[PDB]
Amino acid sequence: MKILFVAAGSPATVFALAPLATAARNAGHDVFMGAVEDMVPYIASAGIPAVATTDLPIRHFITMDREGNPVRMPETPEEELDFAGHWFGRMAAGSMDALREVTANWRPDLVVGGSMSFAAALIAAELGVPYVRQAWDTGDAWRTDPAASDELRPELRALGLDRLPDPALFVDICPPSLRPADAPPAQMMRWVPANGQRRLEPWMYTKGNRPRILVTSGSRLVFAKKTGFLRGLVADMAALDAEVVIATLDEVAEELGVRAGWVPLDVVVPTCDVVVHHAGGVTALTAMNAGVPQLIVPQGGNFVEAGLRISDFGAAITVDENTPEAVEKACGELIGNPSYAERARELSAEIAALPLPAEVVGALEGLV
Amino acid sequence: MKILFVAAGSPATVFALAPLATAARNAGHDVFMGAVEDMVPYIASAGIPAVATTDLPIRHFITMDREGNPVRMPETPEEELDFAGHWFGRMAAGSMDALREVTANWRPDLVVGGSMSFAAALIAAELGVPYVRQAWDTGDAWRTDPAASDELRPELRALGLDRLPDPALFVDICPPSLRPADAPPAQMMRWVPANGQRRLEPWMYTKGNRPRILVTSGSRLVFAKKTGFLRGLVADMAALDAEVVIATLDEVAEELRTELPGVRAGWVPLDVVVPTCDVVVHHAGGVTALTAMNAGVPQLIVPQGGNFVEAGLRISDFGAAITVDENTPEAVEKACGELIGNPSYAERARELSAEIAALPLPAEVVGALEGLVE
Ligand SMILES: Cc1cn([C@H]2C[C@H](O)[C@@H](COP(=O)(O)OP(=O)(O)O[C@@H]3C[C@@H](O)[C@H](O)[C@@H](C)C3)O2)c(=O)[nH]c1=O
Ligand SMILES: Cc1cn([C@H]2C[C@H](O)[C@@H](COP(=O)(O)OP(=O)(O)O[C@@H]3C[C@@H](O)[C@H](O)[C@@H](C)C3)O2)c(=O)[nH]c1=O
Ligand SMILES: [Mg+2]
Repeated sequence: MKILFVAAGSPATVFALAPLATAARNAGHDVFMGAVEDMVPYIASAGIPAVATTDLPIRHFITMDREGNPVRMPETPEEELDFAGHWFGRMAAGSMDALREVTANWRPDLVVGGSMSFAAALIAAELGVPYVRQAWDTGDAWRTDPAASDELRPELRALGLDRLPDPALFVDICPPSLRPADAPPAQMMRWVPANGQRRLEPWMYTKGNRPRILVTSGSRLVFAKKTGFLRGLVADMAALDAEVVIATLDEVAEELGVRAGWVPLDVVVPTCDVVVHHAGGVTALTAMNAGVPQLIVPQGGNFVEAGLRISDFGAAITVDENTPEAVEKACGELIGNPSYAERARELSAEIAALPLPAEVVGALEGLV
Repeated sequence: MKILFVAAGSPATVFALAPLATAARNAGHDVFMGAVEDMVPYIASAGIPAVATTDLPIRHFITMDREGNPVRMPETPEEELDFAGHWFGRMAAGSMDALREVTANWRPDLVVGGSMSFAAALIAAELGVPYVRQAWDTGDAWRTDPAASDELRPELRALGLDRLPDPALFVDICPPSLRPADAPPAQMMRWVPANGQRRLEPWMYTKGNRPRILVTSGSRLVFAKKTGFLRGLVADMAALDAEVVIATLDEVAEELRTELPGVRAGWVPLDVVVPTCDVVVHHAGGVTALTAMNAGVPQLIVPQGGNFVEAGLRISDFGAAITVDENTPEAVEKACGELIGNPSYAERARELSAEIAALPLPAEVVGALEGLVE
């Protein structure tokens, strides 16, 4: 069958859908994946036919409303959920014309979207084909839905809807120990990494004679360009008897004797003792899946609550970026206390026991 | 488990192994794929961790022997098999130092190689781990083995071997109707395309008001750079009531835009555009042949040497293709009209598509790889 995958505006959103898209292609299905123009090379470098959904970057949708007026940034975690629903809602609204042009010429039998790829819900409703919602992290996939429904009220009213339509199938990757009590029934799936690759050098897959700490701020150029966070973290680990690796975009690495640049996370994370990040859901999954403890230093966003569930489980520590010596103390505790790695290995075993993307293809086929 | 895939020196060799490598990664295995330095971006753009096996291109291995002496190019199809075994053998020999450095630090539990990725056979024997040979086209995977064994005699002697070791498992993609009578038993697999991708434009996935002819000379820059073949084919199709698309490397398309204006030339993901075509015209490329076969599209084979010529003749004898004895305007023009006009060719191509579709999925074949280390 013809399956249209809808990613968003960040490389992590392409990576989160690449296992199921490649599994469907491997089963003989005709698969296309859509994302913002800037993300098209990431889809192509995942080996999937790529279509552009809008020529605008995430920064356009984040900083301004539909009328082009400046949007104030969130000040609290409660504000973050509403703010995300709105900018993801705006990106979805800005993606409809290109998705209509593509699906008029190549009509999919099924549409698969990520957590906040709301244009997948809308185009599937317009086409009258089943809509599959795939969680792209261990956070609640529906966590920005009320604000997103409010943003997309004109598009939803045109379809005769009052809120975002419920998917025909919900595909979840959250391991049982991290799933909330109010989580809806789902087709579970084993998350597997599918991040951007590059020529491997021996240091990437071989551990050194010292503990290794990986530091990253994600794959979003608009947030990664704020090098202050990465320089701050590197400065806070100076006293530790540890090798520090900065995993960041190559163009950001240019501005930064510390190793900085794109290092395929799935390859390097099993050689690390700690993974330090900005509260990025897919980096969080890479660490968990490899059974590696992680330090979460939240830089806003909407994964903060889900990252606190990993911390409460004991496979991570959530600290404040602006509490002196907190990053240093937490790194020492994650390397030195074996309980963090034991809980991370427990989460790795839970992920490994979930249905394979190859088996989940059968659930997509059952819908049509 | 840790699985090392070994591609060769051409993008098509990376594409031929990418479905099984991604299926193994999708099953939770740790997968690395090796190829010549020039092919490393193709592995990475297939979403697979990439290691370089040698810094030398296929041109180095094709034109010079180990002592640096010039190698004369073959003339006959019998000569082609021996020429290929010797140059693939040289590429394999030149790949051993880097594969030893990689596998000393990342020890695989299993090694999977393409049809003529002979370094996969040697590195697996050295490590003492099972070796999986995966056919990368419908041609006989073992067709260059005697000359390859001769070339790799120093490396094989060091392992106490007289010839290339037999794989622990042979994975074949050749549909039953095209398999020779002397083909060894195999784990069959459904071939799926996994070629280099691009931003899609509507013309790539939408057919026009006229029949569409795709023309290509493959993904090897050393052979694609010979633009004469592509220019020649387009000129031979001028009288036909059909649109012509040239699928070639972008750096080769740069030369064609100043030489042949008004014709579309450049990298088109073949899996996307081939179902919109009436005919696929190629240089006798096995993976293009499979793309056409799988989409149920008739194909025109205009052999430019190589070792797929015999396997392409089997498709031609089955009736899902035509091979031309000479590259003349009259033969290319006639065979084209016959592939568009006579419905039997597409009927046969759809039969081969149904045979491929009935073979075990790459996801199921992962289980056969696991059974070898069990
Ligand atoms: C910089 C860098 C990144 N990556 C990959 C790893 C991971 O798959 C992705 C980074 O994503 P991450 O979860 O760190 O955050 P972000 O890129 O900001 O992605 C956003 C925010 C997440 O919280 C959310 O779960 C994503 C779906 C979108 O990119 C690499 O493999 N190597 C690198 O060097
Ligand atoms: C130029 C071009 C190529 N491709 C892909 C399609 C196909 O997967 C591959 C071309 O391989 P092909 O079978 O045409 O031949 P070649 O590139 O010369 O590959 C050699 C010779 C084959 O006979 C043998 O089967 C290959 C493994 C190696 O590259 C595209 O998707 N788009 C393009 O524009
Ligand atoms: Mg000899």
